[PDB]
Amino acid sequence: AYTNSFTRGVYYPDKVFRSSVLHSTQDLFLPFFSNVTWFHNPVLPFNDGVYFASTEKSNIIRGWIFGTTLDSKTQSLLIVNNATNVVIKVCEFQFCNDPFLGVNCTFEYVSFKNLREFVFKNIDGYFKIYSKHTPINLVRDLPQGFSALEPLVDLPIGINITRFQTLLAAYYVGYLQPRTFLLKYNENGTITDAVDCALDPLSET
Amino acid sequence: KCTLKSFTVEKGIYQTSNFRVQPTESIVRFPNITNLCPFGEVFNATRFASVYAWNRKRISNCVADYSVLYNSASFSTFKCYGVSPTKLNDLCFTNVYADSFVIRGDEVRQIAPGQTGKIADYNYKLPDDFTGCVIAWNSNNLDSKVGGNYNYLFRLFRKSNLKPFERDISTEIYQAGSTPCNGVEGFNCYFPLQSYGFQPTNGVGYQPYRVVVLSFELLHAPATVCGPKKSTNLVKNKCVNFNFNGLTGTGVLTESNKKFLPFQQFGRDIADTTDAVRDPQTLEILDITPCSFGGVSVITPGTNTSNQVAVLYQGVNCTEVNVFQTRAGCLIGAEHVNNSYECDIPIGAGICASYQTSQSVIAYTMSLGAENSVAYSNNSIAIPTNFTISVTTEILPVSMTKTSVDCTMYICG
Amino acid sequence: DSTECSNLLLQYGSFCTQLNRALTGIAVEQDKNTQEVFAQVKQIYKTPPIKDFGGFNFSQILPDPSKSKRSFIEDLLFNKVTFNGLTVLPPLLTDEMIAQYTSALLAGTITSGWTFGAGAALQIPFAMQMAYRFNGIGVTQNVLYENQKLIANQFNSAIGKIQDSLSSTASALGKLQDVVNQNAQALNTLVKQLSSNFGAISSVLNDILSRLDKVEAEVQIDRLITGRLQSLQTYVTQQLIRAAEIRASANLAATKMSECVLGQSKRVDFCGKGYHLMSFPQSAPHGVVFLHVTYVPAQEKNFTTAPAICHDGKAHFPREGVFVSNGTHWFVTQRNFYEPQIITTDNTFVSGNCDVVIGIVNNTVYDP
Amino acid sequence: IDRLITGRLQSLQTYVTQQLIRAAEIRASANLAATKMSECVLGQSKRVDFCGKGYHLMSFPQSAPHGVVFLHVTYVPAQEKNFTTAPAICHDGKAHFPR
Amino acid sequence: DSTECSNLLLQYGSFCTQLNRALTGIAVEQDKNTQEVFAQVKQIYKTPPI
Ligand SMILES: *[C@@H]1O[C@H](CO)[C@@H](O[C@@H]2O[C@H](CO)[C@@H](O)[C@H](O)[C@H]2NC(C)=O)[C@H](O)[C@H]1NC(C)=O
Ligand SMILES: *[C@@H]1O[C@H](CO)[C@@H](O)[C@H](O)[C@H]1NC(C)=O
Ligand SMILES: *[C@@H]1O[C@H](CO)[C@@H](O)[C@H](O)[C@H]1NC(C)=O
Ligand SMILES: *[C@@H]1O[C@H](CO)[C@@H](O)[C@H](O)[C@H]1NC(C)=O
Ligand SMILES: *[C@@H]1O[C@H](CO)[C@@H](O)[C@H](O)[C@H]1NC(C)=O
Ligand SMILES: *[C@@H]1O[C@H](CO)[C@@H](O)[C@H](O)[C@H]1NC(C)=O
Ligand SMILES: *[C@@H]1O[C@H](CO)[C@@H](O)[C@H](O)[C@H]1NC(C)=O
Ligand SMILES: *[C@@H]1O[C@H](CO)[C@@H](O)[C@H](O)[C@H]1NC(C)=O
Ligand SMILES: *[C@@H]1O[C@H](CO)[C@@H](O)[C@H](O)[C@H]1NC(C)=O
Ligand SMILES: *[C@@H]1O[C@H](CO)[C@@H](O)[C@H](O)[C@H]1NC(C)=O
Ligand SMILES: *[C@@H]1O[C@H](CO)[C@@H](O)[C@H](O)[C@H]1NC(C)=O
Ligand SMILES: *[C@@H]1O[C@H](CO)[C@@H](O)[C@H](O)[C@H]1NC(C)=O
Repeated sequence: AYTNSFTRGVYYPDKVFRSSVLHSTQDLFLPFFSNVTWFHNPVLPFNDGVYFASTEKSNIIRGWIFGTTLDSKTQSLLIVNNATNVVIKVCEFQFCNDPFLGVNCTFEYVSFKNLREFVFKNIDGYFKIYSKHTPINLVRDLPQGFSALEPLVDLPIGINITRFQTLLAAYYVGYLQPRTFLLKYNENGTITDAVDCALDPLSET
Repeated sequence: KCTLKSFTVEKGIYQTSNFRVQPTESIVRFPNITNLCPFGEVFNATRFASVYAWNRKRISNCVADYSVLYNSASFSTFKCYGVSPTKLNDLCFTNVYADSFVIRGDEVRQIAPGQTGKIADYNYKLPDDFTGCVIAWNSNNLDSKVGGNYNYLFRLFRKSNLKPFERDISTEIYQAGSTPCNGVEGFNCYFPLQSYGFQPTNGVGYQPYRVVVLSFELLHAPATVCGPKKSTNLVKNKCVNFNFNGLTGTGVLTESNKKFLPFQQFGRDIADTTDAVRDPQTLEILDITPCSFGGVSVITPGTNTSNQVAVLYQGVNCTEVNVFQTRAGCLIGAEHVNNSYECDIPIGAGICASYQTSQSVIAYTMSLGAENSVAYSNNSIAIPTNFTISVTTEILPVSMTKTSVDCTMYICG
Repeated sequence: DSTECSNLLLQYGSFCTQLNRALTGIAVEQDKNTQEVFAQVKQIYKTPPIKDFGGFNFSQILPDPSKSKRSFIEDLLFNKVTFNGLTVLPPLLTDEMIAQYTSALLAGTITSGWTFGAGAALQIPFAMQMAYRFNGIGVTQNVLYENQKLIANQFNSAIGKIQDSLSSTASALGKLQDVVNQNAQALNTLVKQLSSNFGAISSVLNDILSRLDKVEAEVQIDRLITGRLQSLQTYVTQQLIRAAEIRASANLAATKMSECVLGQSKRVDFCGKGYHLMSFPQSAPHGVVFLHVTYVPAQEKNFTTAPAICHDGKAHFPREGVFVSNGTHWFVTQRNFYEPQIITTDNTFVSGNCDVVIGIVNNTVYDP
Repeated sequence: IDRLITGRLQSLQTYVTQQLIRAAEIRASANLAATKMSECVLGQSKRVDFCGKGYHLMSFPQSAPHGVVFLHVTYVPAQEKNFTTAPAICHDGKAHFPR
Repeated sequence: DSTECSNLLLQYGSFCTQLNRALTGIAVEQDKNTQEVFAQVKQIYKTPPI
């Protein structure tokens, strides 16, 4: 199944305050009105980076795995919500080939009603995670609107990543691509709107 | 005179220089010094390794004061290779490997890049291009025991010499004879592991010494280990040279109303110039103002008439530099006058200056002309009863001097 | 303030001195441009305490002492138009001095006509000044004195529409706003060019010096020096070309000050469309606004006409005016306003006889 | 030598550019001086302040190095008296206006 | 149309935008210059048949 992404998947590109101003940036972004895969947990490509979101009232998603194999042969990233903490581990895990969660290593770290949104990207040896939470009033698609994702963590991991999988009532996957965006910063220095400059001739204008 | 390349100066206002306030001091700020590397075990542990079985810590995602390794008198020798011991606190690395063992005091000189000897051949080998440092100290107080501490051992022979960082703890029988040993002693077949038996009364070459070797690398994976960061006190309202988290600049720091979001660190202006910062320890937001600067202009009557001058510091507040503030800048050596005259030398923002009555440079608000109520009413007219023929002179430029340049003669010739 | 860069910049010699000499010549010219428009008045004329101007209502355009003492329309104009070693210098004349000049130009114009430009301001009643400005366009002055309340109401109503227009479009003030926008875009471009590499390792000058050995850093800095010096030469050349365009516009504004405000221009479409009566200056940010007052003819009728009339074999021509007929009777009118006069020997003059002229008509000429 | 060529060629391009911009300024002044020759030496201008202050009578050219000088002769009124005035006068119930 | 040269020309920043902006201002001025001269008439007047 597939759905339209609308104007979603924007994140703060840098840790800089700007206010009551428009700023133009090139980065990996989810293109506006792009086409995104919908699921009601297969291994998927990661490409340049992933936008991931779930529409929820029951907290069924519990983590992710990222790497090349996600299994024993070579190093990989495991991310799990342990309910008291987010936990991140970077290891050649002996963990399951068809994994589920319910009732050596080089790095480690410890921390429908809702749309929970995340961006994962891996550039110059750093792994970036961005996120947002919002209440929602729609089930059938990602709800039309705007909300910029703030950076959660920014990790010195250095690994080659090419594929990923979910650990776990429905979720969406979209792919980042190199794009130029024009971002609107309000007086509080929050991103409040954006233009995808490659979408259409008015957006180029 | 030196600006104009002349000994005679005509009446005017001349920009001769630029004024610029200098930074009063330098400031440096980084986050609270935290997350010490696990060396708190490495130099204090009760247990330690036999040299045939050397113990490695892997050091990552941390900082430490690497100067303590030679600033502290606790260590009997310190050595460094590729790196310099005084430089260590400025450096960063992807990993560091901290390799540790006990040896007798005569063996200590073998612990260097690419060496040969009973340790380097059979117990612990360093590569020829090693980058890092060695800590070594007498441990007769830690590793010796009455009747001998037999828990410490070395390998006396090996079938092949160790490769760099090879770690052979195996009970392999060494072969010197033409017959294979098959895992048991025999004709020139020897069990090669030997105990030191360290005693408190040993001579210094037979006393135990502890060693730690700190082995450095920077990879395709980013740095995770660094030396410590300094942090000065913070000074507001003075012009200073500054560094926040490696963002360098110079200017005046002032308290500000700007509410950055919790992840934001810097503020930027419309033209991408940094206009504010978060302090990395006490998380206030400071505005940055440029360190004060402007042109310097000398206001002079002609040197045919006086050698007195006034000086204008353009756009400068007189606090930063008779002395008189004008909206054009701080004006020095000119007398402020309450009269107004035609503009002689133009200063700016309605102010002019002249040389006048013991005579000095004066500065005044310019006069636009004499004030006049025209005697208007609905039935009054004025008519001229007489005239004057006037002859005005108008001068207009019409041509330049005609120039030619042979560009090949000018450039080359 | 990099000392390593400062020593390299000395190799280029006079370039940095002549950029400042060029921008200084541009800066001095902006004060001359302003002086030549507004400082055309010898004395600061002021308007009488009571406004007995024949029903013409100068109040939107004269100073308001409740406010800089700008007029009401000058306050609309000032509301509508809206550090890397770079500095902005104040003008010589303040916005309050520019408004004292437009106040004096306007007060002299209202109380004395054209006379304050040619000598001393000679007072004249405003309805008598307008009667002369009607004669200046070839309309007889009795046309003003017979229509004075209508003419004053049309003027007062037309000034009222200037408040409405200035409160409800940007399309006219776009000329002054574009001069503000071009100078702001030029300085933004000059500042953004500090972030460029020009093929150097970095755009940040301390980040070159702190990460390279002396001879290598020197080669990287010389690329920043070359590109930043070319970035200044491009800005200063573009400001020189733009200053020549502003000087042409300031010389035109100084000419409309003399010929439209201090005079009554006979030049077609120089002081607005229609036959020019007078105009008033108002100050604006970086500019001047002229309120050009013109007579426009408005309700024409067709008539039959003849070049001459034939009387006692004599051909008669009008001294001023044109012969016209309503179909049955012949009259002479002034040319720009229908006012038929009976044809007489003092409305007209003779030349030769009726056989010569193409299209002459037979008529009586009354001899008083 | 290529560093000298680069800098001397940029130095000479700067000179020619500023002489082109200065020649345009001198041409505007020569076009004005040619217009004052026609409208004030060959004529009598009715344009206010085009040829001196006061009402223009005539003007005379004198040559100067790289330029022209106009001696502009003007009538300036000098010694005014105040009078009462009226727009028109009655006579036989008709209004009269000054011709 | 070389991609290798284009990524070197990006290192010179605003120079190539302001050259195109200068020539576009000159181009729009030529149509203004033409309408200042010829468009001085409000209605397209015609001469009679005779
Ligand atoms: C042309 O104008 C004359 C103006 O004198 C008109 O003739 C007058 O008409 C009025 C009545 O409309 C009479 O009271 C006058 O006695 C007439 N004067 C004369 C001299 O006869 C004439 O009617 C107009 N013709 C047209 C076709 O409009
Ligand atoms: C989304 O992807 C599917 C892939 O089969 C395609 O059929 C569909 O047309 C796409 N929709 C849009 C809007 O591109
Ligand atoms: C800007 O920030 C202040 C302080 O948090 C807040 O009161 C205000 O409502 C914010 N304004 C907007 C437009 O978000
Ligand atoms: C750093 O230390 C000071 C003094 O102990 C403390 O006030 C401050 O809260 C610490 N920094 C942070 C980021 O909490
Ligand atoms: C700066 O100048 C203003 C007047 O322009 C003056 O009031 C102020 O006291 C000066 N600044 C300081 C720090 O004194
Ligand atoms: C000059 O003006 C100031 C402020 O109005 C006043 O205090 C001072 O007494 C005046 N001095 C003279 C000599 O007029
Ligand atoms: C009379 O004329 C003179 C000269 O123009 C003028 O100064 C004076 O003000 C006039 N008289 C009155 C009563 O205003
Ligand atoms: C007019 O002025 C001249 C001096 O310019 C004087 O000699 C002459 O007497 C004056 N005539 C009258 C009528 O005032
Ligand atoms: C002139 O116009 C103003 C409004 O512009 C009005 O208030 C005033 O009554 C009018 N008449 C006079 C004589 O001022
Ligand atoms: C009469 O005058 C009007 C107004 O100028 C004009 O439009 C009309 O063409 C004229 N009559 C004829 C028959 O042409
Ligand atoms: C005017 O034109 C008509 C034809 O339209 C002609 O008969 C007549 O002779 C002409 N008259 C003059 C004065 O040219
Ligand atoms: C005009 O009058 C003369 C003398 O009465 C006569 O000869 C001539 O034919 C007349 N012309 C016209 C056009 O009626």
